[PDB]
Parts: sequence; C-alpha cells; structure tokens
Amino acid sequence: MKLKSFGVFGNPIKHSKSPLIHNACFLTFQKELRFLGHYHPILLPLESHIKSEFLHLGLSGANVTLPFKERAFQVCDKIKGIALECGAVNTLVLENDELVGYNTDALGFYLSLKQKNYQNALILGAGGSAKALACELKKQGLQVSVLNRSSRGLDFFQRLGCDCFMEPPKSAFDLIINATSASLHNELPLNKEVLKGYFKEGKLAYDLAAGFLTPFLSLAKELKTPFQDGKDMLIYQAALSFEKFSASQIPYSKAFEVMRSVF
Ligand SMILES: O=C(O)C1=C[C@@H](O)[C@@H](O)[C@H](O)C1
Repeated sequence: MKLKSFGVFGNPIKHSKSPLIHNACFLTFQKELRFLGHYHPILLPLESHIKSEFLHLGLSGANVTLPFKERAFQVCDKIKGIALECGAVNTLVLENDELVGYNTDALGFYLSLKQKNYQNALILGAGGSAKALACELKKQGLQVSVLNRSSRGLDFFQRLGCDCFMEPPKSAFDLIINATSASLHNELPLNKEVLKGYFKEGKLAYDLAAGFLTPFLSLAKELKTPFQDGKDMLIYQAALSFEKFSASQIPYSKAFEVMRSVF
C-alpha cells in the first residue's frame, strides 16, 4: 500500500474538523487515487517555518489555517490560481518537488453563499481569510468595505479596490462578515452598540468559525438578523483542497458529497 502524508497547520489547531473529512475522502477514494492519504492536525509553533516543517514531515500536501495563511503565501515556491490575488494560501501541494500554494477559501466562501445579489459587504479582519473574502466579493461586483484595528493589511485591500475605513462607517451593509480571530477569544469583533447598528439594517451576519454559536452570531440571532456560521464554507473549501491533493483527479463535487455527509 502506497502512503501519502497530509495535514493542517495552525495555532491553535486541536478543534479542526479537516482531518475527519479529508480522511473520510482518502478512504473512500483510495482505489481511484492509487494511494492512501492520511491527514493529521499539526500544531505549528508561531516561530517555526511552514515550508521547513512541510519538507521536514515529508507531506504531499497540507492545509493552512490561522494565523499562517499570509505567511504561507510569502514562503511558497510557486503560487497558482486565485491565491495570486488573495495574498493568502490555505492549501499546499508538493508538485515536482516544489511547494505550491493554492487558495480554496475564496471559492469555498462563494459556494457557501445562497443569495447571489447582496449589494455591499463589510469585512472585519485583516488575516488570510479576510483577504480571500474581499478578493472574492470584489470579483462578484459588490462594494466592499473593510474595517480593522490598525493599518496592517491596508495596501492589500486598497489595491483590490476595497474601501478601507479606520472608524466604523455609518452606512447599512447587506453582508456583515466576521473574519477576525475574536470568536476564538470568545469575544465580539467590534463594539456591541456599533454591531447592533449594522445588524439592524443588515441582511446576513456571516461568521467564519464553524459548528459553534459565536458571540457575533449570538448577537445577530438576538437582533433577528439572519446569520450563517463557517460550516458550509469549511466543507466546500475542504472539498476543493481535496481536488488539489488528488492532483485534480477527484473533482471537488465528488469529495463534497462524502465530506458533507460525514460532517
Ligand atoms: O479549521 C480548519 O481546518 C480550516 C479552516 C480554514 O481556515 C481553511 O482555510 C483551512 O484550510 C482548514
């Protein structure tokens, strides 16, 4: 039996549901693939190096979560696909001995969104997830505003044509997107009354954290604002990553059916 190794790098990382859904696919598709993948959570120290670790472990591919997506973009050997315009990599593959980066978050997010004609969006956060979502919503022709805590992240969002604010714009937004790490600290990403003001006019409150009711989502729910957590996105982007891990032999829709059900 040929064995290939995979994992997800993050910090923190023990709560990730990738290993479950990817290992289910490796099992299911092992015959088509002619190898058995095995996928593990990898707590990467902040001060380690994603490329060095990838090579040291002998992986054939990896996912990349918080706080590593921008770094992964900087350290990859080659960047392919929409990753180029996201400034973020969530998917690594060893191709012809080169470490190649992809980003499956953009199109995962897109596929998670039922409603096709929101007009504008406010994105909170400036990590790799925020970057991919801005890239993706701009491509769809929404007006995108971005609010974060400092001037870090600015040049990226401005070159994409996003309106970057340094105080909360006093404007209604269709989509309110929490792409901060706040739900992890069990916190709001923004002042409560400010959030309330958005929620009262908004049409969807969208949090990236999956499975659990974050303070961001619980505020939206209390205000009767429609809300959505990261669970459909996580599944779509996993399936797209799997399609890369398979060398484009297993189409993401085949993976998505297995992953959804196991999830
Ligand atoms: O929690 C997880 O395992 C993941 C979260 C997202 O950021 C994805 O970009 C990542 O590839 C997998």
